[PDB]
Amino acid sequence: PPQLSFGLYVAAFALGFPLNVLAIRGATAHARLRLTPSLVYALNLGCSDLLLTVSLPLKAVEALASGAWPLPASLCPVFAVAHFFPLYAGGGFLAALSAGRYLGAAFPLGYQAFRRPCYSWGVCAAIWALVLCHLGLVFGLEATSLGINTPVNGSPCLEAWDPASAGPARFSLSLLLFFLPLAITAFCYVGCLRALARSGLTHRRKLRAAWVAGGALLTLLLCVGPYNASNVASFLYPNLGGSWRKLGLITGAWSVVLNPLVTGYLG
Amino acid sequence: NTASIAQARKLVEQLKANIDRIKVSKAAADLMAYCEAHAKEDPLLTPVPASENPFRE
Amino acid sequence: QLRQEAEQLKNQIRDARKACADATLSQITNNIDPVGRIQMRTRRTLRGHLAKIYAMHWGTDSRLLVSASQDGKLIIWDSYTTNKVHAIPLRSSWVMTCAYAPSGNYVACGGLDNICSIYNLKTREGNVRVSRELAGHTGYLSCCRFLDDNQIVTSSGDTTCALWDIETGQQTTTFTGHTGDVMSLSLAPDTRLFVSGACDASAKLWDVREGMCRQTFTGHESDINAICFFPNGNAFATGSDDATCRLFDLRADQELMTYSHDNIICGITSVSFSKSGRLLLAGYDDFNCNVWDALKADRAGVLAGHDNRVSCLGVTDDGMAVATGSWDSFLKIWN
Amino acid sequence: LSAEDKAAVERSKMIDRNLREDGEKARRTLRLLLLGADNSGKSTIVKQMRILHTSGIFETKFQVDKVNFHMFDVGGQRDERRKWIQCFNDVTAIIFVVDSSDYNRLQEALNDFKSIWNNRWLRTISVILFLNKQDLLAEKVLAGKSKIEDYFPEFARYTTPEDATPEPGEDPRVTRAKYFIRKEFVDISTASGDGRHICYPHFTCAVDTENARRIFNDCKDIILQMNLREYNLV
Amino acid sequence: DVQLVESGGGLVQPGGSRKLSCSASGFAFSSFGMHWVRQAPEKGLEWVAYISSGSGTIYYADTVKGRFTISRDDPKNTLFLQMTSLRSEDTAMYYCVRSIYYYGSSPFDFWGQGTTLTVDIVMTQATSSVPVTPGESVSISCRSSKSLLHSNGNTYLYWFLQRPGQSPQLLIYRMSNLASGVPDRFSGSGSGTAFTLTISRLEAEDVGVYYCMQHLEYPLTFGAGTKLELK
Ligand SMILES: Cc1cc(OCCCS(C)(=O)=O)cc(C)c1-c1cccc(COc2ccc3c(c2)OC[C@H]3CC(=O)O)c1
Repeated sequence: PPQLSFGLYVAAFALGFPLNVLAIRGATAHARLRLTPSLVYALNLGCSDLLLTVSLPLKAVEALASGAWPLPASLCPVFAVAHFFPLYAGGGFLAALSAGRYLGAAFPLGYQAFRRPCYSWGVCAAIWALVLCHLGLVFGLEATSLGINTPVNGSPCLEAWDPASAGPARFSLSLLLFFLPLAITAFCYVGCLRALARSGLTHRRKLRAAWVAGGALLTLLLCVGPYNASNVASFLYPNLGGSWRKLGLITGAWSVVLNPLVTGYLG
Repeated sequence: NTASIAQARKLVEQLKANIDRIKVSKAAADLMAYCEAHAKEDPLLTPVPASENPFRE
Repeated sequence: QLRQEAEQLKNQIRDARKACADATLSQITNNIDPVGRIQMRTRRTLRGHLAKIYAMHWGTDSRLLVSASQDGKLIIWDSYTTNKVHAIPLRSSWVMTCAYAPSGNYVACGGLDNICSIYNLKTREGNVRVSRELAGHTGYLSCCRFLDDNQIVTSSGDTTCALWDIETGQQTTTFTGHTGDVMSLSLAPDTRLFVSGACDASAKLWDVREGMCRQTFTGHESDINAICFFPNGNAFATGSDDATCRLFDLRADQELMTYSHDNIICGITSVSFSKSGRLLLAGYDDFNCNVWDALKADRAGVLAGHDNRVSCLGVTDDGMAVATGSWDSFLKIWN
Repeated sequence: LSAEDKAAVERSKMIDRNLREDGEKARRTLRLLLLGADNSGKSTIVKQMRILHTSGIFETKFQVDKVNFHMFDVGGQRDERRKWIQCFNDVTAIIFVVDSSDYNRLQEALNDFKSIWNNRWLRTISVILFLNKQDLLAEKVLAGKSKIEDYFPEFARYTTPEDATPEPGEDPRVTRAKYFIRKEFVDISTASGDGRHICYPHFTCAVDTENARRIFNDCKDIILQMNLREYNLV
Repeated sequence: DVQLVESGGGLVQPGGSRKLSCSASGFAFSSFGMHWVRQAPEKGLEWVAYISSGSGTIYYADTVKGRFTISRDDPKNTLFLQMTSLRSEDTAMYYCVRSIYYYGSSPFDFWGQGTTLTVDIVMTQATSSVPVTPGESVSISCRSSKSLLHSNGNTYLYWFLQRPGQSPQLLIYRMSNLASGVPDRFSGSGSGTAFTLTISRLEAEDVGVYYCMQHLEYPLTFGAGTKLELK
């Protein structure tokens, strides 16, 4: 129902917007000294989630319109990159963050000797470039005004894409941008658990560290995971209805309130 | 012990800076007179324009 | 009854000092208008040190600077352009002091090795080699100052100070009388007397010629970390770990002012005056330096921008800038 | 900028390059600090002793699994130590050595450990504790000439925890005394710190040669702790 | 201990090739910039090439640009000069010149013996030769097309004394001070483009040619030289 989607979108905005600003505030406060790579990733997660939060009002108005696109088409395309670019990139980001934890847990001396914030900035820019190219190129290679598909005798926004073209095109980016980072996140997480099991301060602190490190996996599986599962199911079984896919959008958009207080922890 | 004798002799000699003890008001007046006599020279009190500031950016 | 007459003499000291003073410097200087808020701007940030800094010293020409650090290097900076004139490796990486000769020819250093190393900057070979290695102290050196490019004054952790002759290399004079570790020096502008503070809340004024403690000042309650003469040479300021500075007059032989506030609780690591002596700059453990009015004892300014403990402070002879070095391996010049 | 200024800037750049090379080379190694008392056997913790940089302070170098170790000992100073100790505030760990054979000086060792643990500058520095002369303690407790309870009354009212760590199956009184001493030291250590720095107790003899391994493992654990706390995982 | 010995000179043919070697001992050669300086038999000194410290910046004179190569060898402390396509104007004596640059250095303190090889800013001396009487005070002067005073309060003028059959020394550098080992009777002064050097009381060892140098890397031109004859 449109009412349910509108209510959950407005709730997600009303919760994420205050959480993200405090997360950024704390991240900058801690980043005032020594520019820790963990803070480098934390700022990126905060910025990406904030861009999603400022994108939510447009999609909420769209859901209220129930498939229509009240916003002028000139701002339609910039809307997509304003809502889908950080949705996937954040999924990659955690992996890199998790990778760092692995390096800090299995190879302590080497990581301490070889740690430098500029390397984290470089890999952060690399993931930006990868996600931007891999989605922008497939935006224009397959997709009248660009980004708008109009049904016959119906009001006109990326949801009227034919399944034949949208199946492989969506699946290619869904597998590379989510499954590949997910594998790294899982492997680094199990390595981190093993390293903590080797030694730690106290059992309570071992459990606390395990739970804090588990935020990456919890976010990558609980919210973005269902959305990519719907994406791949659409490619595999195009006959499936769009209700599951659209509910995947809600599940993914819940990340802005899910991860900031779990993966961030600086709020 | 000789340490006590040396300490007592040191105190006796320190007493025999009693003549050097000037009135505290006079010392403070001299310090003031110096401060307002040399207050113009230093650049830390009065900021100096960058034309003759060696540390201009 | 030597002990009894010791406290008898210390008791009469109180009577003599009380009879010497009738009022305080605050009443005398109350008529002076306040200096006002002072905002000091950073001009240069001398970077290149890879370890925390303990000591620095300006040059007589007011342009060259020397800095020591745990990295094991003495670095000479051209403060105008933030260059690196010289980088001298050290035999021992533990150094707690450094000195620049008035002629700009020699540089002294020392630390947890009981040896004061003196390097000749200007050589025909074009490099810097160890001119001398003065040894004989039985504790860590805390400070060292060049007198006239041919004799040096040091203080060590064996509760004593010494005056060495560079050519002979032996202790020309030895100053003793301190109970705890001596941690500071200050040569008089005429280089005839010098004060030194120890880890007993006690400063001592010594004559360099006769080699005897002319005067003793007390009044703190913790270790003394810094000391500096007034520009005229008739007074000096002292910093200690009890979060307070104190101004002493040699002739008055008493406290003059106490610079302290409830906000500050941390110790004091360095103390310096201005060219005219109106401003007292003191480095603290609160990651920043404070600037007090000498004749008013109020916080006239705060120098912030260091992200670690401030360990060394120095005002140039011209008085046009003040350089601060902290444990973050960064020297900042302010004016 | 004239020609001479450009040449001076080039000289400064070369000096900077040499400085970075030296700094990374120094960052490669790992540093330590040795603390102890007289006749505590702190000079034989590592079976090989190096006279490198012979001065008022002893400096020793060793290596384990292709990582280096600098160990600094002080013997030329006076009784007071709180002044120069601020120099050793960035070391990886502090090796404390305690002679557990004798009982008169155990209280002095405990007081010294309490002073080091609660020092204002060594707040975040971990301590590796070595209990030297374990065989002498075993002989003393087996002979029974010197009663342990004469100095510590609480030893008599103390029971051994159900932890069968000693594989050789040594005499139960030996294990009780060892665990009592370790319990005292870890109670002094754990009373303050809130997890910023922790102690690693160990038992060593004058004949033991597996001391470098323990120091290496403890340093690895400490670096792991630093990395985990850096990522906000503690 | 400071010694610079040159080798590799002799008879060559036009269009040939030659190598000049400069061996330096007694000082830290790896921290000193080096210069190759030409002096025609009957004309005077002329700059040729400059190699920096650490083999960084390289500067060549306009006449020898594209033909002369200068290289450095720190492990064996040697300076190499490769010369190709020699001409009739390249016959002269070549000197190896030490140099060092920081805030208060003397960048022309030492000169090599040099070897004889046989096959901008104009800096004009006031005179070419003046007679002098021992015991009294003499003065020399020279001018430049452009004022040598810089924006940082430095004027880059250098004074060199060349006694016959002897490698020239450095007397006054930057007008700031007297080089080490120079008796405190020479005085330097002047401003803008015109500078003067005065000797208060000559002796028998002050006979020789006096050159004045401006310090700009590309021109690096000398002066004409006003020799003093004892009379
Ligand atoms: C490439 C481009 C060109 C462009 O030209 C401006 C108009 C010039 S004119 C009038 O002459 O035409 C403007 C923009 C904004 C872009 C752009 C830049 C970056 C990302 C994206 C979208 O990227 C997505 C968005 C959703 C999807 C994309 C790509 O593929 C999948 C699917 C949904 C899904 O994720 O499943 C457009």
